[PDB]
Amino acid sequence: DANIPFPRTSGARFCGAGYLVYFTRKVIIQDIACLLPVHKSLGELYILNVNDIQETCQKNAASALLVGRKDLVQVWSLATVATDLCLGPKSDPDLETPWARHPFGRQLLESLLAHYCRLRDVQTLAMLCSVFEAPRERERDQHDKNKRLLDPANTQQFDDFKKCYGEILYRWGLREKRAEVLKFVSCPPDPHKGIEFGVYCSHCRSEVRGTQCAICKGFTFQCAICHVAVRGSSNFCLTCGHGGHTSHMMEWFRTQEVCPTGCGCHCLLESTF
Amino acid sequence: INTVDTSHEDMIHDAQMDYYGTRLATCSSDRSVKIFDVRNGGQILIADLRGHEGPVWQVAWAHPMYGNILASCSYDRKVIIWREENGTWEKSHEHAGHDSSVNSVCWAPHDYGLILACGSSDGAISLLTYTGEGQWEVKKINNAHTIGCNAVSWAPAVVNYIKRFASGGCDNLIKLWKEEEDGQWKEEQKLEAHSDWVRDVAWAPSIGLPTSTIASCSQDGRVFIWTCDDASSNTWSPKLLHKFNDVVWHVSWSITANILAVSGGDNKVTLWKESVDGQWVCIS
Amino acid sequence: RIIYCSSRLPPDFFGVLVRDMLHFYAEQGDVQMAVSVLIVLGERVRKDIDEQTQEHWYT
Amino acid sequence: GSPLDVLKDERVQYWIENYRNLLDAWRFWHKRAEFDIHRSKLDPSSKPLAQVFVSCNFCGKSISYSKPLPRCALCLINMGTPAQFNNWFTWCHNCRHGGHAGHMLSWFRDHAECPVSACTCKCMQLDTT
Ligand SMILES: [Zn+2]
Ligand SMILES: [Zn+2]
Ligand SMILES: [Zn+2]
Ligand SMILES: [Zn+2]
Ligand SMILES: [Zn+2]
Ligand SMILES: [Zn+2]
Ligand SMILES: [Zn+2]
Ligand SMILES: [Zn+2]
Repeated sequence: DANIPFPRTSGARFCGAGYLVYFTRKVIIQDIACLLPVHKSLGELYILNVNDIQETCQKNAASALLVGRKDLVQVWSLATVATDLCLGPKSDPDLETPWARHPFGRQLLESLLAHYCRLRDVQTLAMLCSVFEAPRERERDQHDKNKRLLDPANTQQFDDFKKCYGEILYRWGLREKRAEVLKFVSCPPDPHKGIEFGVYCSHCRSEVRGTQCAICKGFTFQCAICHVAVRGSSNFCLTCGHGGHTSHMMEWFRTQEVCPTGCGCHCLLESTF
Repeated sequence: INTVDTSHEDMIHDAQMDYYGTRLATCSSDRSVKIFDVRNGGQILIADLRGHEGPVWQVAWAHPMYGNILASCSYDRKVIIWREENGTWEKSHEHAGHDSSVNSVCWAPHDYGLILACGSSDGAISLLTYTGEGQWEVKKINNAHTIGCNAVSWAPAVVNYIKRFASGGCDNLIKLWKEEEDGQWKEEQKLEAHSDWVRDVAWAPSIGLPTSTIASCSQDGRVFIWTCDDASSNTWSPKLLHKFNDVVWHVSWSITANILAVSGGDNKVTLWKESVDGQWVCIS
Repeated sequence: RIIYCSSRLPPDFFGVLVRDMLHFYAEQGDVQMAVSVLIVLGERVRKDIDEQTQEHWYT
Repeated sequence: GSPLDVLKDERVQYWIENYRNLLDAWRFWHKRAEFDIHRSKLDPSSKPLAQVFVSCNFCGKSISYSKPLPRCALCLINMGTPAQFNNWFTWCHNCRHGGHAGHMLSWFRDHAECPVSACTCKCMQLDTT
């Protein structure tokens, strides 16, 4: 038994997203989000909207002042000034210097990124990258690589920042923010592999993999409620195969509890495993 | 700050906690496990698993990527996986090959698949990469150490992939293991700086920065950080920490590799953080 | 105005950026901006550039 | 209580179909199904078709329910794990995507785009009911 390890009667390790646990000679859970360079409340209050980038900047500045950090207000103010839509590059060099080559554009962003990388937090890094994400052939290619405000050589690093803040966000439990943030990734998504669904044709009764039949040139799935063609979400019944447009069966199963198609097939407890 | 009711008749060994923060985990010397309700701060027992024939050490959980899975490893040589099915906790599938007492168990990043890793005193590196339809494709690497493996730690997913993990045993040595394109878990490097029996190894979670970090605690006092700043060089440059008065067995990282908390034989937990000058500084 | 007229950023954090702006604007032959910015900012930035370059700008 | 031969009358079927069309045009959504239910109860030729049939893509094996067919685009949990309607899984005719019914409902209430990654096809805001 000498070769065996020796008994351990203590321990203390990280868990969750802001807590610890120490089994040192019961166990105590103490919230320690005060020492992490990341703050959950900012994660709740933030907002990203590709429709209007300026609005996200001012609202984020307001939230930053609300949570009490006099650094993010400066950073977001510089951001909202920097991403003004009147500073857009032109697709011809021979007119004017791009804003990237200005010593207040790319270089300021690089300095701030280095500073927060030293601080070792992913929140502001991912947010800033998400916001800023927006012979003759050689000259055009070099100008194209030179217009943008984010260095093309660190796209993998920026994606890594984003997909790490995403795991943080999922850990916290506010996921819709994660689904918003994980769009700006330059990396294409992985597609799904396995089985897939097929809606038999409503006219020729053939299994067609799509919203439109390849033989009858019509709609293969018809709503079990409105009796029309559907293009949205289905969430149909797997036992009997009947289904419709999402609002319609949601309304049906609000109070009614039998298959509208008539096969009976009360799948409200069958499909829902 | 809330204190969970132990309700056990043995000394606990480790207390892991699920991904979202909902339920606590437990170990003891009576070969029993118990998962409680940390939600709202009211400790409610959800099970009292009559486990193996001997004391258990580690219960590290898995990602909900593949669902509610638990892991366990005991002095009575056995590896057991639990899943909370239909409102109850019950046995799901097991691993049998264990010549000696098992020392550690850790899970894998939620991009390699659903892979377990374990190490026993027999010195055999037996990954338990769970196959489909409930079976486990138990790969093995025997004679991984002169005396036996103690603990393993995996590496963050960095761009198939190039999987890795790190381990160290009672030979006062630390090893690292990569995979060939075919699937051979042979060797990548052999880092050795301590003379005492190294116990635990951990990888700092990768923010995106091209600098790794391996904080490991040996038997006597060796708490050397194992930074590997250069990707091509594959050279680890120690930066030793303070020397503990007693033996140190555990190590754990924060979620952004900022704070390091170590567990030692003095029944105390001290929280550390690297300073501006690169030195590691303790905290309150 | 944001940088000067302002859990805080370090004080002398933007000095290199301002100096590089002054050099960038002066280099391409536009001194109406470098001189004006120099005059307005005063001691906040004047103690960062050498005297010879300043005299060149002004003259 | 007509007999099978009587229920096979062309006039009867045409009249029933005309009534069905009229009942459809009246927008009485929850009532047309009632006539359908009575038709299926009284007669077993009025049974509805299977319609949706999940069999496509690559099939595959060693990984099956009873690789995978769903994935939760908004929780990345395989569908079928143990408000009952809120636990189902929706699919997109156009967006070629899907996810948890409650998760999709909440995200589409808040967000207004294909949560399917790097996608643009509105999986629900396409019929505009
Ligand atoms: Zn057709
Ligand atoms: Zn059904
Ligand atoms: Zn049906
Ligand atoms: Zn419909
Ligand atoms: Zn199959
Ligand atoms: Zn769609
Ligand atoms: Zn889902
Ligand atoms: Zn989509």
